[PDB]
Amino acid sequence: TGSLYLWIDAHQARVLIGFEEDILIVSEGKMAPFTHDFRKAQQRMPAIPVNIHSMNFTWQAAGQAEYFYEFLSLRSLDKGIMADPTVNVPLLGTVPHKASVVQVGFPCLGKQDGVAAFEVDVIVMNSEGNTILKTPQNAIFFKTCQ
Amino acid sequence: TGSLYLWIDAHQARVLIGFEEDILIVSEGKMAPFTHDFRKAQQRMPAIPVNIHSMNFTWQAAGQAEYFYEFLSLRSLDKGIMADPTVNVPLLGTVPHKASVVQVGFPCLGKQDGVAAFEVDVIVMNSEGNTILKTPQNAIFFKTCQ
Ligand SMILES: CCCCCCCCCCCCCCCC(=O)OC[C@H](COP(=O)([O-])OCC[N+](C)(C)C)OC(=O)CCCCCCCCCCCCCCC
Ligand SMILES: CCCCCCCCCCCCCCCC(=O)OC[C@H](COP(=O)([O-])OCC[N+](C)(C)C)OC(=O)CCCCCCCCCCCCCCC
Ligand SMILES: *[C@@H]1O[C@H](CO)[C@@H](O)[C@H](O)[C@H]1NC(C)=O
Ligand SMILES: *[C@@H]1O[C@H](CO)[C@@H](O)[C@H](O)[C@H]1NC(C)=O
Repeated sequence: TGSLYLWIDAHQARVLIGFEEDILIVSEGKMAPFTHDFRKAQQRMPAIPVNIHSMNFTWQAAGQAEYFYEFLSLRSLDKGIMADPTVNVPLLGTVPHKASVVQVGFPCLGKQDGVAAFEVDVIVMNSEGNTILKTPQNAIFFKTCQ
Repeated sequence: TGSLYLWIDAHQARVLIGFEEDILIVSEGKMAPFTHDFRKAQQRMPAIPVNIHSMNFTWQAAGQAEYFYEFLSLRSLDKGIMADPTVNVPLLGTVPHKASVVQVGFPCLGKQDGVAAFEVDVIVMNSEGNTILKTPQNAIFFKTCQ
């Protein structure tokens, strides 16, 4: 079975949706069932509130197999409202064996007000160079800036 | 300055060309000057002899920076003479900090006789996901099979 995990820790989840419980995105190298019908899932995703400037994701490659991630696109679609989203990790790297936090930042410029559309396109490859996991095609996320 | 190195060790070089001296291919992340005019370099490259079944390449990422390699193509163009070239490393991985040997195998089938054309297309990427080194475009190598 797969060894990859991606989740939002209970504390971060509490700050985001009010419920203090881990939000599983990938478990044992498999996308969580709520993400399969992605367009339906995006409707239950509100625009990231003004109080949140960054979000903590936790990931791990829990076994002996090596996995490589790559951020293909970190792009704001409303550059006048928010600058490009950021990550505190190199764009290309290894998924760590020890569970580690990736901080995704949403840099509202303050020179305007509104909701900024943005992309976080990431892929995970195995040691054969095959893409085994990735941000659903054409996924768009939103950040409320004031 | 760069930290990547790729070379053919003096012992392997002796077996291949008769001269016992390291053959530098990449030094400090830069392609060796003999490879710049690649078509001229390929003329000084004879078809790998019948006595050699595999070749040892030595590589290292000598610094703190992480580098990722990927074998994009390991392909025989004469499948009736030689099967696809092989490597004893995963197709996608990290360039090791400790100098390590990659064994490239040339599996002559023995069901025929002649010279087999083949490709070894490899890329090296930095932590930003940019290709910084790669097999020269359209490079072709040859293996004498009997
Ligand atoms: C560090 C990478 C972050 C890569 C992704 C970075 C995207 C950055 C955008 C952040 C926006 C996320 C929050 C959206 C606003 C919000 O409040 O949404 C809550 C959501 C949906 O969760 P929910 O509303 O709870 O839905 C029900 C699921 N239950 C309840 C059953 C657990 O909570 C979420 O589930 C958020 C999901 C965001 C990710 C969707 C898919 C990404 C898949 C990438 C796969 C490749 C990587 C695999 C790695 C092993
Ligand atoms: C493990 C990867 C092997 C990746 C490449 C695998 C290719 C497999 C094909 C093997 C065929 C190589 C032998 C050809 C037959 C032969 O006898 O050639 C000798 C050659 C040329 O060397 P020379 O004849 O000595 O030329 C003069 C150079 N002086 C003398 C100044 C040092 O000796 C050679 O220099 C061989 C050069 C073969 C490689 C050419 C370019 C590859 C660049 C890849 C860059 C990306 C990777 C960077 C990594 C940090
Ligand atoms: C995000 O992680 C950082 C570093 O561990 C921590 O300082 C911060 O409190 C975390 N945020 C939330 C909302 O849990
Ligand atoms: C290639 O490397 C292997 C493993 O270290 C060794 O057994 C073999 O003798 C080497 N070949 C040459 C020609 O040096």
